[PDB]
Amino acid sequence: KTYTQRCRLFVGNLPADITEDEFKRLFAKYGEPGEVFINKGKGFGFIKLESRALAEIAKAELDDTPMRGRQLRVRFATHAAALSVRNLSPYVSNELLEEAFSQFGPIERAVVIVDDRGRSTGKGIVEFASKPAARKAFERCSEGVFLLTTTPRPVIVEPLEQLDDEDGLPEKLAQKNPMYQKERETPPRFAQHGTFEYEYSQRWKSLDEMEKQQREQVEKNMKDAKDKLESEMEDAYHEHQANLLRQDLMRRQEELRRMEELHSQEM
Amino acid sequence: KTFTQRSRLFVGNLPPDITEEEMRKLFEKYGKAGEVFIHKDKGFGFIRLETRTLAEIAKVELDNMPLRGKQLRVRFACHSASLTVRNLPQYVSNELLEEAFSVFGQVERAVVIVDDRGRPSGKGIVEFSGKPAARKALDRCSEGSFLLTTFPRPVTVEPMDQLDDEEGLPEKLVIKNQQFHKEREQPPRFAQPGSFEYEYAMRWKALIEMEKQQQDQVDRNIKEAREKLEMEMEAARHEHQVMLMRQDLMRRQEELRRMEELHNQEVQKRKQL
Repeated sequence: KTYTQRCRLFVGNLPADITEDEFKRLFAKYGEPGEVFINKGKGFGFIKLESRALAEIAKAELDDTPMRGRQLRVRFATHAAALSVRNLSPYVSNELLEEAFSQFGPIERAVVIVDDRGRSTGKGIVEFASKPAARKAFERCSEGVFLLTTTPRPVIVEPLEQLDDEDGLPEKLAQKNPMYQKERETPPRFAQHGTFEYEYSQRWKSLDEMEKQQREQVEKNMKDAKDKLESEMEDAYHEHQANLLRQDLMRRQEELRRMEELHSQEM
Repeated sequence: KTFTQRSRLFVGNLPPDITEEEMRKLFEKYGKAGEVFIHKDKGFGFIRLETRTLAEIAKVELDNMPLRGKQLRVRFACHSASLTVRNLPQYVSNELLEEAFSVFGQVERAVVIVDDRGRPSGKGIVEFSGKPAARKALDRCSEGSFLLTTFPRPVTVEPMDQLDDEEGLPEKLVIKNQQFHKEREQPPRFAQPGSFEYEYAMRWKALIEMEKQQQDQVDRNIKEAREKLEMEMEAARHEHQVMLMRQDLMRRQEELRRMEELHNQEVQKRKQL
């Protein structure tokens, strides 16, 4: 498609005395500019492009470029219409997530998170086109029950969290804190055998080892629970079928008894 | 910076007649090239580009077009020397990581993960340049206790789990075996209440809520222990100060007594003779 949310661009360090025409002139090289929202008070603006390739050439070309004494800052805006889905079966795919959640709105991207080898992590992420559609999907899968595969594995839906990766924590905002400087006075080190920081770091390491042990214990317990629940597919299936048959048979038996006694009275 | 691991590219589906000079001319539009590693028979190799911008542009503009009847597969290659750092102090910075972990080697990029609002997540992403340096940093921070500031909190270092969210799952790589058909008999849909699917999905969702409760309980236990240690800070510090001073005083008192007795016996043996 074209003009997707993922094609939004966050432009920073914009001079206050700028115009929309110059804004579109800057990005006139990559094609017809799309959405343009400019806030002159804060000196930031948004623009949406045609596709991911042109968006990336723009980010990688106009970044760190001087503009009337101000360095051009182009970053990515947070995708608001995000929704984390998980417990996915190992045979799900991008198009399945697209179609299944298309019923609750338009889908711009729904990628199944995979590890380095490409195997499914069992989770996924969906990026809706519009925020209220994502809210409706989250609700309908929260109270409602959504399945994706023959094996009844419901998909638990929770909102996604945004975490910056290509940008760390700026040093200037860290230095805004008065005590960061006095903390940094001691350089990073290994501690020294016998000093107070060494023994106390040993205590921290013991705590962290205990936490790792607890997390491993939980994950092993859970894997056990998943395996046990999977092993009981056909037992539960047959039990349900037999119970339905028994209930229908009991109803028919009651009907037989009632009709037969009525006919006996008539006779 | 320039010529980093972020500029390394994985080019696949190369023709069997591939040569170093031909690919070098292929990337001539993209400046200089780094290490030219090529496997002739398996049809892929490792290349290095000039900069990250150049790497992105070349990767995007060099994949999906055919070459001698073979569409290029130029995707992003995984980082072979990454490292994740946990439990970072409340006052940290990415340049703090660039300077602290520079001891174990050159840091191409280190990032303290920041959420939307600006608060630190408490984790980090560290990418050195080479595998042996990454291994030595990992095991040194494992056996050692690499502080970062005055607050005596070490940082646990673990290998980063590189999760890929670009390709996801195209249908072609999926096995499409009998299980696939067994798992595609019925399309995605809800569960009608009071049926087998709905009840069994309730079993699953109860299990998942148990997952949530257990993880939250572990989180709460760790947070309470952390608060307890934060309070025990000052008591431990003062106790260690007093213990060090007492031991030093004992040592120096012993030294004084030993020197005095040495001089005493020396003067006695001198005056006797």
